[PDB]
Amino acid sequence: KKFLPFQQFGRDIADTTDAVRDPQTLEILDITPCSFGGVSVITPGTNTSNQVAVLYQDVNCTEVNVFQTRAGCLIGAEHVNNSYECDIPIGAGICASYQTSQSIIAYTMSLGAENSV
Amino acid sequence: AYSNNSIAIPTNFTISVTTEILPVSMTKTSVDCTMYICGDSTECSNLLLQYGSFCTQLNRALTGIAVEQDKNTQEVFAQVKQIYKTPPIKDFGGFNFSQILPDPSKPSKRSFIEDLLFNKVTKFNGLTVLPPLLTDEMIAQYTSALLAGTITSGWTFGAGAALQIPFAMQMAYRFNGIGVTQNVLYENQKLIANQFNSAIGKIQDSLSSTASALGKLQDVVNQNAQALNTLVKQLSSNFGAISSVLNDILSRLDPPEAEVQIDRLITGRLQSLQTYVTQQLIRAAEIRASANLAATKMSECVLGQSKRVDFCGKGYHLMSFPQSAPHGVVFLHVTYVPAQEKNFTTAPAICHDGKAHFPREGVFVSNGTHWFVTQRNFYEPQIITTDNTFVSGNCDVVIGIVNNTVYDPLQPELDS
Amino acid sequence: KFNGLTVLPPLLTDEMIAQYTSALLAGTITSGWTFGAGAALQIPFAMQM
Amino acid sequence: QYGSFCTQLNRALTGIAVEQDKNTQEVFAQVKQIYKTPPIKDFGGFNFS
Amino acid sequence: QSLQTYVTQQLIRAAEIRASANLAATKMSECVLGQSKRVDFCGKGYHLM
Amino acid sequence: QSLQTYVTQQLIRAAEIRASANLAATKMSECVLGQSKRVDFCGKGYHLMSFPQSAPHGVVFLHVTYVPAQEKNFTTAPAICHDGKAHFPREGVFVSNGTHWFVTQRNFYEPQIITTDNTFVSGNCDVVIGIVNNTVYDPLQPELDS
Ligand SMILES: *[C@@H]1O[C@H](CO)[C@@H](O[C@@H]2O[C@H](CO)[C@@H](O)[C@H](O)[C@H]2NC(C)=O)[C@H](O)[C@H]1NC(C)=O
Ligand SMILES: *[C@@H]1O[C@H](CO)[C@@H](O[C@@H]2O[C@H](CO)[C@@H](O)[C@H](O)[C@H]2NC(C)=O)[C@H](O)[C@H]1NC(C)=O
Ligand SMILES: *[C@@H]1O[C@H](CO)[C@@H](O[C@@H]2O[C@H](CO)[C@@H](O)[C@H](O)[C@H]2NC(C)=O)[C@H](O)[C@H]1NC(C)=O
Ligand SMILES: *[C@@H]1O[C@H](CO)[C@@H](O[C@@H]2O[C@H](CO)[C@@H](O)[C@H](O)[C@H]2NC(C)=O)[C@H](O)[C@H]1NC(C)=O
Ligand SMILES: *[C@@H]1O[C@H](CO)[C@@H](O[C@@H]2O[C@H](CO)[C@@H](O)[C@H](O)[C@H]2NC(C)=O)[C@H](O)[C@H]1NC(C)=O
Ligand SMILES: *[C@@H]1O[C@H](CO)[C@@H](O)[C@H](O)[C@H]1NC(C)=O
Ligand SMILES: *[C@@H]1O[C@H](CO)[C@@H](O)[C@H](O)[C@H]1NC(C)=O
Ligand SMILES: *[C@@H]1O[C@H](CO)[C@@H](O)[C@H](O)[C@H]1NC(C)=O
Ligand SMILES: *[C@@H]1O[C@H](CO)[C@@H](O)[C@H](O)[C@H]1NC(C)=O
Ligand SMILES: *[C@@H]1O[C@H](CO)[C@@H](O)[C@H](O)[C@H]1NC(C)=O
Repeated sequence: KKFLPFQQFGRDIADTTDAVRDPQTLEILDITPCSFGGVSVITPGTNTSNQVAVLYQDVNCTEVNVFQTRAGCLIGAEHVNNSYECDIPIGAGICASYQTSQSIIAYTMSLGAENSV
Repeated sequence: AYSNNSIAIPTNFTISVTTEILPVSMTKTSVDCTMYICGDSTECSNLLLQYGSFCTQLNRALTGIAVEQDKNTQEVFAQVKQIYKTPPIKDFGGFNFSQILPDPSKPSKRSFIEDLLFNKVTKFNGLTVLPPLLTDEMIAQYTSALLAGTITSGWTFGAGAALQIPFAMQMAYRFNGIGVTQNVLYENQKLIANQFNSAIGKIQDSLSSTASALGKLQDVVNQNAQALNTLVKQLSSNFGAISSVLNDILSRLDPPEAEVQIDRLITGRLQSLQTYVTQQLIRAAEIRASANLAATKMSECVLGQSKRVDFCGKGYHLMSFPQSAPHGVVFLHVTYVPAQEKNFTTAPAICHDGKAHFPREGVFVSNGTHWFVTQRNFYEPQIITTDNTFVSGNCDVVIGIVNNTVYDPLQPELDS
Repeated sequence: KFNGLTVLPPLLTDEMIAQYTSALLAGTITSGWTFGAGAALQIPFAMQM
Repeated sequence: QYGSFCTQLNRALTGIAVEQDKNTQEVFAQVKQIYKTPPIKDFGGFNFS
Repeated sequence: QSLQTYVTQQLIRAAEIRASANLAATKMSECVLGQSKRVDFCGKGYHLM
Repeated sequence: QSLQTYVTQQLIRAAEIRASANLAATKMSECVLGQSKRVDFCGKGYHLMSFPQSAPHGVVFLHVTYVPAQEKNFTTAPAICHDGKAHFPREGVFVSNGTHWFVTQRNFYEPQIITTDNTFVSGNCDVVIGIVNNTVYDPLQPELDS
């Protein structure tokens, strides 16, 4: 960012300060707020397993068998190839299920068995 | 130009492609109530618990809207069990779907018209947008399957397993569905394809010219922005406290008076979230009621030929093609419109033997000198025969009957 | 009646509502369904029935 | 000191007040041309007067 | 709080009127501009017009 | 404030249930009391009939549908030539098993012989794309000559 020589702070459209000029070094730092989000718990029924996978919504996994996804950071579930139907929804095309020696898996879901007519 | 004996019949038609746009989901959202009201303050959280369940009663509600927006998008688009595909060959009788079928070269496989639609439509205070369960890539794969099923197999993929048909015969069943005889297509097939392909052209230029056409979709995005911008600006309001800034009440006063200055800010920021959640719950119901209509048009319009007047565009409905948009769907309804009418004299019935004759499928007309029977929605005059007419009664019982020769095709054939 | 309260008028006043119902009714009687689909096509009312 | 609530309440009631003219327009204005009946009421015996 | 009550009531009411104007616009499209094969939609009986 | 909240949640809920009771009334009027041509409105398939059953605070429709369940590939043509004039199927489509031509109803394979009673005519074969050549049997020809 290039502030004018007398501007000391920089503001987002929401009137929230998003940059500042270091008063001992006339150059501008971005402020990015400290990372937060929902902690979501993914489970098959307790009539099936007491395994849980945890999704930390909209974090890079750095701030927390660990997967970066467009929904957030998914932990305790293993990424896989085979595209299944959705079982538990997760976001951004990802779903999770409990599958075979059985663990929670995470995958981009299949829409349906393809058919050139 | 009404009279007791005049009818106008169309001598030509125009295949027209109309655009109809519906919103289908909101921006999903969860707000952490406690962080919105009392962000980075345990001293404020200690007071927020005096109000009990309101904090969760609001999170549950916003969860209800967010979980529903993926039901709305599933109901509209996931109306198919199989990802139907077209062949690499494009022998659709002359019908040029290239502008609405996928472009495989782009990293999301949307159509050309879907890129026009995506181009025309556009914080850390507990506020968090959640991604949709279906990415615009998977929404675009469902609309491609619905469209490749429609083109290769007519309505049949909605009823059961897809049963292929030639597209020039599918359009003959369509034409038959609007009460127009199958030969009106096969004799005009290269005209009807050029009318159709011209109409698909006009739609691109209409979409390219302005953003106002997607106004329904843009308004849904605009209202979620206005209600988040308003929810955020209400953090800065005093509500009758000495300040809005929570750390400044937690330093310019001691606890016994800070508790009342904070209850001012909690009572205002809680009235601010109860207002936002109420506005959103009503708004979300306005979009559920639109997603249920888009689902209904996708079933009755795309997956079939609707007979419901003006439900599937102006004119007699032939077929329609679903295209995605950000938070919405677009239907391209193809409709037959009767274009160029001529007046004829007409009569309800005719006399040939004192018994009265009536048209099986159509109406009696005369050019002035000769009487004919023609299909009701297109001028194509048959000479009047015992093959084209049925009988009842006698010529005294009907008001407005006229006399004319009926050809019996069996007479020459018996004499020969 | 003065505490900010106002009733804005409708955009279509009831004469203009009644011209549309006249047009819809006159179209229905003199041309069957054909005025809904395209340019209207006259038919004798007993043939429409 | 209550901030936006006033502006928001005026907007919400404006949003309703505009919508009442969308409703009336979409019900009645389903017709491009104002069709009219002839003076000769020969409707096959049906009396729409 | 007495305006946030009234505007909540009016937003909930206006969506119920919206839902009825959408029915009335659909009846005018399918029932008046056409003939409805949908049973009991356009009054009990076989619908003519 | 806890009542005005509950009563607001309830007024929005009752609007969500009113919108469903108006769908249930429509499904009962249109496809219990009738047969519905609307696609997927009353079950997947082509609609035959439905049977209303009650449930606590609701209704359950048992929609009975015709699902086409086996199929065969045929060759087909939009029309056929015979006397140079072009013949089209009255109800149905033309099909061939690979050696003979038939006319059959579109939604179920039951073939008929091609006849001047199962077809109608317009124009000539120079106007129509994809037309084929086959006999059309006129049931009058034997009935005159015998
Ligand atoms: C379908 O329409 C597209 C254009 O909308 C055709 O593709 C164009 O073909 C012309 C030659 O006629 C080329 O000059 C253009 O560069 C092509 N444009 C694009 C974007 O491909 C296509 O050939 C048409 N197909 C049929 C069967 O008519
Ligand atoms: C009304 O229709 C008849 C039948 O088409 C017209 O008479 C035919 O006219 C053509 C030329 O267009 C001649 O080749 C035929 O020999 C005529 N056939 C018969 C059986 O007369 C007639 O001219 C038309 N009348 C009007 C008022 O246009
Ligand atoms: C249609 O033509 C027939 C003739 O084929 C008319 O019948 C005649 O009517 C007159 C009285 O108007 C009698 O004098 C004749 O004896 C009748 N002849 C026959 C064969 O019936 C009939 O009236 C005409 N109808 C119309 C509506 O013009
Ligand atoms: C249509 O029917 C109405 C009756 O419902 C007719 O009105 C009557 O008209 C006669 C004269 O024709 C008067 O004697 C009566 O006093 C009228 N009654 C009423 C209630 O107005 C009307 O005139 C008929 N119109 C046509 C064109 O036949
Ligand atoms: C196509 O269908 C026709 C009619 O069913 C078949 O021809 C008949 O075959 C039987 C022997 O299996 C003969 O007895 C009949 O006389 C035939 N009828 C005619 C009109 O020729 C024909 O064999 C079928 N083709 C195939 C490829 O199975
Ligand atoms: C601020 O002080 C540093 C020394 O610590 C000096 O190098 C720098 O040039 C000074 N900047 C200004 C704007 O006076
Ligand atoms: C943050 O996320 C990006 C992917 O968008 C990734 O490249 C990067 O390595 C992540 N940061 C860390 C420190 O892991
Ligand atoms: C019908 O309209 C087309 C243009 O869409 C025109 O080329 C054609 O000549 C017209 N045909 C008749 C029979 O008027
Ligand atoms: C039809 O209208 C004309 C006047 O245009 C009239 O002379 C004739 O008697 C009427 N016929 C019938 C059966 O209504
Ligand atoms: C149908 O398409 C094929 C190409 O797959 C072509 O060879 C054939 O001549 C076409 N026939 C007609 C009637 O268009």
